[PDB]
Amino acid sequence: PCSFGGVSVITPGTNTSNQVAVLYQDVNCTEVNVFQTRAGCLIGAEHVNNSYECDIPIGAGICASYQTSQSIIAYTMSLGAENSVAYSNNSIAIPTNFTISVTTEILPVSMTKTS
Amino acid sequence: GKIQDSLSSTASALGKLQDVVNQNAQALNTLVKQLSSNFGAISSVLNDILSRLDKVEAEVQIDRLITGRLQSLQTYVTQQLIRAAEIRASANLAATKMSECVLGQSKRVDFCGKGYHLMSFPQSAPHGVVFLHVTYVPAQEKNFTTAPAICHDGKAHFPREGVFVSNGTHWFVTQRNFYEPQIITTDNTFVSGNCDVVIGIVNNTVYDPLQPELDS
Amino acid sequence: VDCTMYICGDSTECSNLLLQYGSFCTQLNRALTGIAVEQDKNTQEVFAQVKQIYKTPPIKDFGGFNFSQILPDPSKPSKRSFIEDLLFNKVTDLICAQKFNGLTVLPPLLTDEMIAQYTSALLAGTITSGWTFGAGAALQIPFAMQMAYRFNGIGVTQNVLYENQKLIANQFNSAIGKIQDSLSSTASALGKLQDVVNQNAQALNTLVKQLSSNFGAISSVLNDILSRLDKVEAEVQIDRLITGRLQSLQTYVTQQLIRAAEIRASANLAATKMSECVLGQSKRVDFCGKGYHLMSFPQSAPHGVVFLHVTYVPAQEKNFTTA
Amino acid sequence: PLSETKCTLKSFTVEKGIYQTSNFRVQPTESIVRFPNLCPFGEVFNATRFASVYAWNRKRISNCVADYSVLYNSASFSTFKCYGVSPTKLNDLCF
Ligand SMILES: *[C@@H]1O[C@H](CO)[C@@H](O)[C@H](O)[C@H]1NC(C)=O
Ligand SMILES: *[C@@H]1O[C@H](CO)[C@@H](O)[C@H](O)[C@H]1NC(C)=O
Ligand SMILES: *[C@@H]1O[C@H](CO)[C@@H](O)[C@H](O)[C@H]1NC(C)=O
Ligand SMILES: *[C@@H]1O[C@H](CO)[C@@H](O)[C@H](O)[C@H]1NC(C)=O
Ligand SMILES: *[C@@H]1O[C@H](CO)[C@@H](O)[C@H](O)[C@H]1NC(C)=O
Ligand SMILES: *[C@@H]1O[C@H](CO)[C@@H](O)[C@H](O)[C@H]1NC(C)=O
Ligand SMILES: *[C@@H]1O[C@H](CO)[C@@H](O)[C@H](O)[C@H]1NC(C)=O
Ligand SMILES: *[C@@H]1O[C@H](CO)[C@@H](O)[C@H](O)[C@H]1NC(C)=O
Ligand SMILES: *[C@@H]1O[C@H](CO)[C@@H](O)[C@H](O)[C@H]1NC(C)=O
Repeated sequence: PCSFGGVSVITPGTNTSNQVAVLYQDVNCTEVNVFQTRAGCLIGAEHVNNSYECDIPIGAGICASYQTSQSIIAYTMSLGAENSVAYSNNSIAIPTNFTISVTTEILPVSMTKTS
Repeated sequence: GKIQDSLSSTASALGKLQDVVNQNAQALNTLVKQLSSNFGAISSVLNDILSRLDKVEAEVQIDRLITGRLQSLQTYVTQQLIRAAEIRASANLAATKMSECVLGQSKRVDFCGKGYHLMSFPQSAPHGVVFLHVTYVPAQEKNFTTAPAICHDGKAHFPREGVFVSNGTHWFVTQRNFYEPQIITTDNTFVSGNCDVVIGIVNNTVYDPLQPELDS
Repeated sequence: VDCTMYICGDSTECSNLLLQYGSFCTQLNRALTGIAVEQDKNTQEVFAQVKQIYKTPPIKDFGGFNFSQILPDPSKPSKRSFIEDLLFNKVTDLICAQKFNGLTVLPPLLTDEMIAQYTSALLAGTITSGWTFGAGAALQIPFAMQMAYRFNGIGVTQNVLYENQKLIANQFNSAIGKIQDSLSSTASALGKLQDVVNQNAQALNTLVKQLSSNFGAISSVLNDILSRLDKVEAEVQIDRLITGRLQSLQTYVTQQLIRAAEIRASANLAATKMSECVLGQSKRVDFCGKGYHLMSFPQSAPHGVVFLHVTYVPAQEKNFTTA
Repeated sequence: PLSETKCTLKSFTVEKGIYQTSNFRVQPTESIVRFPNLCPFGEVFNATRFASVYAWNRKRISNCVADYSVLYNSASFSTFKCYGVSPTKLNDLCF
């Protein structure tokens, strides 16, 4: 069979750039600046060791973002920022100050009725 | 005030709503375009098949129109049913939040959004609802030595509510979600067991409200 | 699924006919993508509710509560708690066969190793920071002083734990042990997951086998039919293939939509538990599982999640006249 | 491969995020026809004596090559039709 999967055009908004990085899904970078991924053959995005927040989800952890001149990059998504709680047998941390935050939450209720 | 700035420039936060309105008009569009498709018949105009041919042939063709269009409905319809239930579950969730969050105070965690929940203010939106969740988020923390228990005379003292803490010297019992130290007296602490069993009990002296009240 | 390539296998003759059904081919991709998108939204909602990745401290003193079972295994190349390996062995060619005809399996956005970092974080904060990490910045608290609260949650005064700690330690640990064999010695516990994976691979097999059906057409092979049957007449034949196959997709697609809508419901149930049960302490009776609930430990499993609910069940009764 | 995304999006402004546009399949460089006498059509079709239909003659034929050209070039034949497979195409697909 053919490589298939599908072509995928990774782009920052057309407003930002007209540059795109093409992802060939689930293929070998032969039959096509090239990089081989877990999700397939990616073209036109420079691999970046610096792991950042997942921005444009691609596959298998590969997440692309536009910033650095500039070029679309591809990098292993860092899940979260890292922390290690400083923990002891009697160590406790009790908040002395707080905030009151208003977080919008949005839900559908009904949809357009038709006949 | 931050909310109104967000909405002022945010098209995305309504993505949930904007998607629902889209997906309907989408399938509505596609439903319409299916009126222009041949479906194998010689044309997608109903009458133009007729006036071209003598009807005993049209009876055959109009099948491939009907068989096509009738299907395209059942596709669209079966979609709506599925999509309806998707809204249906969302509507049930809205009733649950409207009921519990707004009309109550939700002990459930992160059902009303991050932080401990105070109240919610619903706001209507086209084919939807928008809650403003007012939540209580702690902020500034201070590392503090703690103990699960305090010996006094060999009795053990445990806090009624909150925990024994200490900056480094004076043991204070305080409520948990806010730092409000108070000197430790019997009204703060109840007696149980004795000093052997607890793991982590310290020494200290639990002041007595009553003892001074006597002395005169 | 590739609608054009699936229905009409490398043949323009059939491919042109498909254009006369209009947007069926495209709206199927629009349908399946809607599924495929929210799948990585489900896994997103469930596992990552936590802002930061916490990690357990270097040295484990919890007051006797062994966690080496459930905590990430530092010696595995993919760090996954000892238990999670029991799971990934139970759950399980279809590797390229489907991928012949345009049936593709896209990689889940989050690799399993990432899922195991979340369920490490959620489990790292649960242990050290109590429940506060879901409400904001995590607050280190002595684990034994955590469990004093989670008893106050269920109405047992904390003086029970400070006195019974050693006992409660053993009951906990010995309870964790049997969770291994509960999984290790029986393969039906994971049926829920196993059923999901099967039904997916099921319909795919069915969807493939539909390629070999005549559907009233002289031959199931499209290339052979185009090569032998005369273009004038072969048109009508290929219809019965297309009409058959094109229908047979909508059957498969509709199944996936319906089936995903179930998972979509099950995902929220997890995300509800993950938020309320793991991150907080649940007051909802038998929502977290039978008994008064203390805490829950998430554990990843293939295309699923597994919670270890630590619950408080009373035992020995004493008849006593009351007033 | 970028302009196809605008057609799929149906918007001159393609907002951020990944879009599936099209699928690419490698073209076959060339064709392999790998077949492994003469068939007695001059002995069947120019035969001198056909039996009737109560005892019709049957001749199993294999291990030879088809002269399907002059079948169509004969053109002295009243009723000649092929069911399922078309006669002209059957020149090369074989049996
Ligand atoms: C592009 O986006 C920026 C914000 O990032 C906005 O200020 C600008 O007006 C946008 N331009 C267009 C062409 O919409
Ligand atoms: C194809 O992909 C595999 C795995 O990445 C790689 O080992 C191989 O060299 C690639 N090329 C061939 C020969 O298919
Ligand atoms: C980034 O990772 C690649 C992996 O092959 C390595 O070859 C390269 O040297 C690394 N670059 C830096 C600066 O870490
Ligand atoms: C914690 O336990 C260890 C080992 O018993 C001990 O050395 C350390 O001082 C203890 N820390 C506190 C503050 O309880
Ligand atoms: C907490 O921080 C805010 C910042 O404006 C300050 O106004 C407030 O006084 C602080 N807490 C207290 C109890 O003062
Ligand atoms: C407590 O001490 C640790 C030491 O690493 C530090 O990381 C943490 O931020 C401190 N927390 C507070 C509340 O000061
Ligand atoms: C506490 O006070 C007692 C005497 O009442 C003393 O024996 C003990 O060493 C002190 N420290 C501890 C660990 O309780
Ligand atoms: C937990 O159990 C494992 C079983 O091998 C043991 O090796 C480990 O020492 C135990 N840890 C504690 C703290 O009991
Ligand atoms: C209480 O008495 C009843 C009736 O004799 C008996 O069935 C039950 O087991 C007793 N329960 C206890 C706590 O002994």
